[PDB]
Amino acid sequence: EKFLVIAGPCAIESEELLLKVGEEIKRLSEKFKEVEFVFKSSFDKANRSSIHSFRGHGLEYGVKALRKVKEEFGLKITTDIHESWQAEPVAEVADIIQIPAFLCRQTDLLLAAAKTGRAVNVKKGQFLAPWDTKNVVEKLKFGGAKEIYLTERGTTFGYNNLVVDFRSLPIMKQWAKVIYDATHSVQLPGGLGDKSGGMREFIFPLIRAAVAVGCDGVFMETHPEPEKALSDASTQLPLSQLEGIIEAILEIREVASKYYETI
Amino acid sequence: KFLVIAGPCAIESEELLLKVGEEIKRLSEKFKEVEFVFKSSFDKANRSSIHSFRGHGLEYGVKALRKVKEEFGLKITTDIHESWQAEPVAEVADIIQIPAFLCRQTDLLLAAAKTGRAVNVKKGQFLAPWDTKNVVEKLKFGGAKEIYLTERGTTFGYNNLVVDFRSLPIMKQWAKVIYDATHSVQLPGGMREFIFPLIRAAVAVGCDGVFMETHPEPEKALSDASTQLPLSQLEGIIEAILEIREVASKYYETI
Amino acid sequence: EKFLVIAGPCAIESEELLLKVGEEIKRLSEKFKEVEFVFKSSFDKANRSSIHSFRGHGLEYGVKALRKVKEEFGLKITTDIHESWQAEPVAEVADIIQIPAFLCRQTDLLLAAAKTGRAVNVKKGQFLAPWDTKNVVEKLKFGGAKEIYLTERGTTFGYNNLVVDFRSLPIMKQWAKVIYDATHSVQLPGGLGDKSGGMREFIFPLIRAAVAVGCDGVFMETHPEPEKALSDASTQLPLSQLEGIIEAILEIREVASKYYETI
Amino acid sequence: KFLVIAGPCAIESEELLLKVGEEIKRLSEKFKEVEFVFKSSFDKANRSSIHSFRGHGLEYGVKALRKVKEEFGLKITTDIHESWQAEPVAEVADIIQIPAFLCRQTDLLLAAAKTGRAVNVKKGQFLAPWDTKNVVEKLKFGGAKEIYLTERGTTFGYNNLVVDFRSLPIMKQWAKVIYDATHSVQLPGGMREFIFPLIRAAVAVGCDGVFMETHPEPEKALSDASTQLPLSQLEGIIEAILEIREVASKYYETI
Ligand SMILES: O=P(O)(O)OC[C@@H](O)[C@@H](O)[C@H](O)CO
Ligand SMILES: O=P(O)(O)OC[C@@H](O)[C@@H](O)[C@H](O)CO
Ligand SMILES: O=P(O)(O)OC[C@@H](O)[C@@H](O)[C@H](O)CO
Ligand SMILES: O=P(O)(O)OC[C@@H](O)[C@@H](O)[C@H](O)CO
Ligand SMILES: [Zn+2]
Ligand SMILES: [Zn+2]
Ligand SMILES: [Zn+2]
Ligand SMILES: [Zn+2]
Repeated sequence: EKFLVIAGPCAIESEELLLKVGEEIKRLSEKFKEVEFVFKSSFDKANRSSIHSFRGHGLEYGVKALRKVKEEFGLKITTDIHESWQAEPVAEVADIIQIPAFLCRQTDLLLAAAKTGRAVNVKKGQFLAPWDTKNVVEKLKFGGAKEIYLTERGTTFGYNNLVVDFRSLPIMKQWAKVIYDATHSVQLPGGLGDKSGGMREFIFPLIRAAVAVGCDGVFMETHPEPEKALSDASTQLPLSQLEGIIEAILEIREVASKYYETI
Repeated sequence: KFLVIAGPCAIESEELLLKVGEEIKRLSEKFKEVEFVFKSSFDKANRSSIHSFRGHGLEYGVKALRKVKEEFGLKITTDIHESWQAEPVAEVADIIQIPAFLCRQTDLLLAAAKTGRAVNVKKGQFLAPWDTKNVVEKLKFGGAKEIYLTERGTTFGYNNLVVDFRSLPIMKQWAKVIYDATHSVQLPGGMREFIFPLIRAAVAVGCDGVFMETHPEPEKALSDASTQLPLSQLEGIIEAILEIREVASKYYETI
Repeated sequence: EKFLVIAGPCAIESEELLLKVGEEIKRLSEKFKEVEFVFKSSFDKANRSSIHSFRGHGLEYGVKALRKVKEEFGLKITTDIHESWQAEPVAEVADIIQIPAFLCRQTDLLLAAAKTGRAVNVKKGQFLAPWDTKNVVEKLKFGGAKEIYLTERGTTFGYNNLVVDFRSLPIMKQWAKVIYDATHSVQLPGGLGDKSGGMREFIFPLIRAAVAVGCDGVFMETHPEPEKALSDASTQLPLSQLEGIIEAILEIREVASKYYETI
Repeated sequence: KFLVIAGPCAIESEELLLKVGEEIKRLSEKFKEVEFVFKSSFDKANRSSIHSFRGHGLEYGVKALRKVKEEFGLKITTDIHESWQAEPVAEVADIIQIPAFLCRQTDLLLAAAKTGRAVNVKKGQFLAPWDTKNVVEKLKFGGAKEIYLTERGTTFGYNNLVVDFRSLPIMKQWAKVIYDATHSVQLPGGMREFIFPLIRAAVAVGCDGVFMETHPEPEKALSDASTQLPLSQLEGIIEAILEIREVASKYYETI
């Protein structure tokens, strides 16, 4: 089956940043034809730790910026919603509607996404056990979703730290396609006080583990200059490193694939 | 004075709210040293199953809560799940409750602070005690004056919550602290036998109030059946925590 | 039933330190007659994180020093063993043989302690669930122990941190008398790298919680000048604060006692 | 070369050790790029129940292990539980294994280092990856030269272990790293279905070897029956990890 790579800047800092990343993602999609690329970027960071942190330029601007990316590069789009009313307008551009991790149990939000007819990708809550995603998928199916994804992004492990329990990949695979979030799984929740931390040195090895265990895709936040990002500056992957990372997981996926268990 | 938030988890019917409201009114008259607040949700917006009980809607709920405030003169509190609900709910709710999973949703916190009402934020199971400082700041920024942080357990492995009582003194640095005695022993996706023991610990450690879900027949509750405290046991537990508090308060640490 | 207070300096830095603490503990035992005091001190810290940390002056010296405390003040004694052969010599002075937390599953050590006829106190491993102490007690009973204690000293919670799950007190009470370790439950395992850390500001509130829930005793490491201790300098309680702490828990115990559940 | 430590959990009988030893010898001849090491415990000194199988003693055990080293010429490794056992065990063991619960017992580590043999320390379920630096230092202080750190999971709530693969690159800074594929999925006080998936992750991430308990009929094993890998599946898993390693090694990070 076609491997999915969801990537893009964490936040829509501007329509310019988007076109810049989109240009590179378009180039890679032409090279890695066995991969289905989906451009990602949040029109709003509605759950920052600090009131003083960057949130975004609003739904309107964001959707417009995303529509430009899709229009200019012919790339599929995904973005997250935070309240029910946003599902309708977002669905006009987003091929995949993403549900934030803290909101994976909010029934109305899930239902709002499902009735759009668009694919839905739920970030697994840091508080959720892998077997408890079965009910999340059931809610979506009840709401009309026909294409559902569950994203692994780490689990609460003591304070300000997340651990990735790779047993979750084969467990969740029982009810939906599984995506591994390579960048948020290494972030340190509220690590820097007013903001969260992260250890970029573990992004690559954990992503190798993910494809070796077996998943249907990977999620990676990338930025031309991470150190200047308005969000996830500690975890966003340098855009120049994207191609190499993708080639690597495709290679590991291929060699490991024959051993993937039948779920 | 010491705060006691109690009531049925979900508004199964105004009828149910009135029965519980009667007992809470009685206790209110018996324990003048305690500020009672009646609680009940008009919607369980985060049930694990799509087939579980959610409620009768915001209007029916706000109505029933009004019946309790009018008939018994008890303060009110209920939780909201999306920004638009803040204004209508503030009509009856003295304290607006923020669900644990939503403790980081900026607009919900702002929408709550804007109503002018008091705001009680349930500490997310994923949150560290010191990370609540930023939650308080959001509310202050939004105009909130009466701010509460409620301890309801922290994720400890899968389908389990542990109460790190170190959180009480830490959170007290920036807000009043409430201990949720019923949800802290729940097993995500609980054991009633631990409710009382842990509530005794909370007051021995030191908090500004306790939160307890109570139902005439928990066994029949349409929500949190395994954790709701039987109505008839409420009085005894309150008397117990007041006595322990009276003695322990002498040692509560400053700031 | 008579409440137990196990206290003393973490390590036997010298026979002088022992007599100094013993003197104060003796004074308190005369005041708090409803309390059974047991003087504690390790002849060896056999599990320090660093090879460069203080261990002790040997079994011989330690036993001799402890015997002096018992002889001079008429106080019961307790100390921990690390290998089976130590149970016999230690039992000649120790009224209670303590089993280190990391060794709570070592069958021969438990058996060695039990056959001495002395009481045995097992520190619950940071890796052990409360219901799993049932088998630890079974091993001791099998080995002949007639007086058994289980000590709560925290559970692994993420890295370098311990949390106290007070649900453990009533659970363990089903099979043995329960002791709450007020000082080790707040230590930060390997927190300072070469050594562990600790937050003394939480010692008192957590001990209040312990007696409110209900236990059969408390364990507290105390030192004349904690900042100079050769071990647990971050967690050892100043000797001058001991009396006040004890009075406080006795008061909270009394008022909470009528509500203690029948196990 | 890549290390593969395998064998039956407990020395149920020299007979059993010989059957497993035969298959491991065969694989040894088939995979010359791999250094095989035969493992088995002469005593399960930390069983949860007093009524569980421990073993036939140190002498019977050391004898059987000698039979394997002599009859098949395979290197040997077994674990010790008290200092006095180091010397006698070193007579046959090429690698002395330190139990996870005992990874902080200084005298056991020193007693092991003193034998001159290689030492493999199982990382305690209570230990952080960076805390193993001090463990290595103790061994070096004791004269140890060949030092291994084995990842076997970390306490994650009650009766559960999680493998934080970030530990591999961290521990590699000061020692060779081995991934324990069978105990990492055990449920303290496990699921065989996760053994292979996680072992694939270990090699994709990068380690110096893997540890696997194998038994002709795990179902009948007197120890770790729920986690021991069936002997017949060993070859396939080894071939699989060699292939994944071959491809992934290109990306293993330096130091
Ligand atoms: O830096 P802070 O403000 O904590 O924000 C968290 C972000 O990392 C964000 O992308 C997170 O994954 C959202 O919940
Ligand atoms: O998982 P279920 O049983 O739906 O539980 C819902 C409860 O956790 C809920 O009532 C609680 O008050 C909110 O999280
Ligand atoms: O300071 P380190 O060396 O880590 O030693 C740990 C001590 O706190 C010790 O008393 C511990 O409780 C023993 O295991
Ligand atoms: O709890 P039981 O079943 O005795 O388990 C023992 C195993 O954990 C043991 O063989 C393992 O290798 C050591 O800890
Ligand atoms: Zn992001
Ligand atoms: Zn409830
Ligand atoms: Zn100590
Ligand atoms: Zn084993």
